[PDB]
Amino acid sequence: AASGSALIFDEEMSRYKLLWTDPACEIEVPERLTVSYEALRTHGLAQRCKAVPVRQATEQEILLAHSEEYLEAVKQTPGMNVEELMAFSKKYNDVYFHQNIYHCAKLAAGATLQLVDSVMKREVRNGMALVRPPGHHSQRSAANGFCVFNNVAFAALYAKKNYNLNRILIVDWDVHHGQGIQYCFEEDPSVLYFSWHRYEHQSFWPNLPESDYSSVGKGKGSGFNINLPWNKVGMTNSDYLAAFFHVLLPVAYEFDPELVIVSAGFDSAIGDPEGEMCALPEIFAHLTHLLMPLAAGKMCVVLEGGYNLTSLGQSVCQTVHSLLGDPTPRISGLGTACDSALESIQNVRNVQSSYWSSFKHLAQSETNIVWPEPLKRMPASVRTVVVPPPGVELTLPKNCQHSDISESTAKEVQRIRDKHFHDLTDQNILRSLGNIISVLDRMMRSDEVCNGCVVVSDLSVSVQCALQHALTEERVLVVYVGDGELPVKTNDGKVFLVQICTKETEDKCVNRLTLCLREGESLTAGFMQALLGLILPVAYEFNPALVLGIVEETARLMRVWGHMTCLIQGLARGRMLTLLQGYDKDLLELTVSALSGASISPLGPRAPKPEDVEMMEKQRQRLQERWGLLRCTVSESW
Ligand SMILES: CC(O)(O)CCCCCNCCCN
Ligand SMILES: [K+]
Ligand SMILES: [K+]
Ligand SMILES: [Zn+2]
Repeated sequence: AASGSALIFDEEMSRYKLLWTDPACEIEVPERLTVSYEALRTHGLAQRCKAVPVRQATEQEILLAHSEEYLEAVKQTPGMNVEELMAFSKKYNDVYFHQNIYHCAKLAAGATLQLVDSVMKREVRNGMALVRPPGHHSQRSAANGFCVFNNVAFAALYAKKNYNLNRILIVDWDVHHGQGIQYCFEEDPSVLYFSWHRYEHQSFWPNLPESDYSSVGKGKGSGFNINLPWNKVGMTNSDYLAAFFHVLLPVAYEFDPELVIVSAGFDSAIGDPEGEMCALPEIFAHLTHLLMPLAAGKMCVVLEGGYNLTSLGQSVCQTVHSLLGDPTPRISGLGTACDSALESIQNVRNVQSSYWSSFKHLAQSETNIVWPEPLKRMPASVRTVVVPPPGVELTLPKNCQHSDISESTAKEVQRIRDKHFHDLTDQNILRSLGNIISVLDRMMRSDEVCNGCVVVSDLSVSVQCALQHALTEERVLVVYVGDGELPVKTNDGKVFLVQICTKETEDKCVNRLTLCLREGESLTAGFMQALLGLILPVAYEFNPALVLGIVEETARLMRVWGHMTCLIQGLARGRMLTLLQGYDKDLLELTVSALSGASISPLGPRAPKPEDVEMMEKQRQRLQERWGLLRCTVSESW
């Protein structure tokens, strides 16, 4: 029932700055805040967000993650002159103090709590806070790396105390390691901390041995801290997506968090002087999108780093775009991760194998400066178009609408009939072909309609008209559940077929991925592992212009179809056409709700069957040489 996105911001947090020459801190400027908000204003995103006000974090809230001694010392900084502020700043590592920074730090902390309360009270579905100073380096008794108070650490502890949450996920995609968060939740299994960061074999700041992949936590919390070190610069979109598909997402979806907090540092984007990575700002549209199915969309994005003012503004807009549900931009040129990234991904999965089900099979040997401006992202006039069987009135959300075959469209169905289906005059089945062409014409030719769902009776004729009409326009991904062959040719390079069936069928084709999941209670955990580890990696590298989902009537499927429909909307700008054979009121309502951008119910509780993981890893061995994004280990060299 929650809707809308909160944008917490206040220009007061830009009224402190570095007052002496210091090459280590010159990049942390107030302009990072003003450029970010002005970019959101230019693209119309701020106007679409609920402007929740900023407040000061109280002393009792600061003491949640900081000591009385450190709070008392920072509290005296407003009364210090420039000379005394230099003496206080050199007691810490790479951080400056201003006479207004204590005031702003309480605002940056209070802003994060305002976002947490807005999300947990269902007043908004998600939100982002544009705060300054950052926080993820701050520790219990020390300022560190431009950070005074650990804003994200506050949010997790705040949501624990005031809402009795048992599982909170923190995703730190800033290019630096948020060691302040790791120290805070080292022994806490209730707060899962994931962080990738420029490491370069401990040669990069903050040069900490505990920033490596071997630090998995301590005590009752071991396995709930996940560090992914980047040992070379220049990491690309393929490296970031490999990290998500093969490390973060498989852990996050079986952890099943009740709230997702993001340490959103954009110094991991291209052009940044600190990160020196090569990921485009568009990648953050998908990093946000792939996490939104978690915790029923309850996602609190908190700003951290980001120092290229041009790259910062573009990356912020791509994040808020996805938070508002706007379509995701297509990502081209995706392939395998580099050797250094595959090594880091390899080592993390190995050390985490003793803690998570998705990596359990790895433990035993019997099992195993200038870049182009991003395109304009615009939400469709109506997002989803539904056509139920004739005479079936349904209650649709405000994002949806029924079909009204035009005269030009009706002439198209006639010439198609008088060529391939000469003997076919069963009225309703013929009229379903008119709806398919009507929806597809509205999806591809204009930004009026994004996706749609069509209920059909005869499959082979319906899927043939759908696919052949979309091809005669570039590339279609087909995800079909059910058995038997379909009128789909995968000989050229225009179609990729994902089939989930019950009877095992040898593929012998590189453009086909057949998943034979054995019927059982663990079918939910098996499908989720194949979705994150196989289906999504090939779909993102394939980069289709349209997704065609097909569900035969003789469809277990109910629990996972919503998650697939949401996640798969990261492909093809969200343009997905779903063909459901037969009428299932529950399946159609679940399909339309996910297509319309609504939040999906969590899966909650596990571990899949070893025969399924064995089948899935055989699929990866057969396809990873063509689709490199499937690789999660370093390739063997001749
Ligand atoms: C939030 C954040 O992770 O971006 C903070 C970055 C800390 C920078 C460390 N000092 C490097 C000196 C550069 N010459
Ligand atoms: K990080
Ligand atoms: K932890
Ligand atoms: Zn950073």
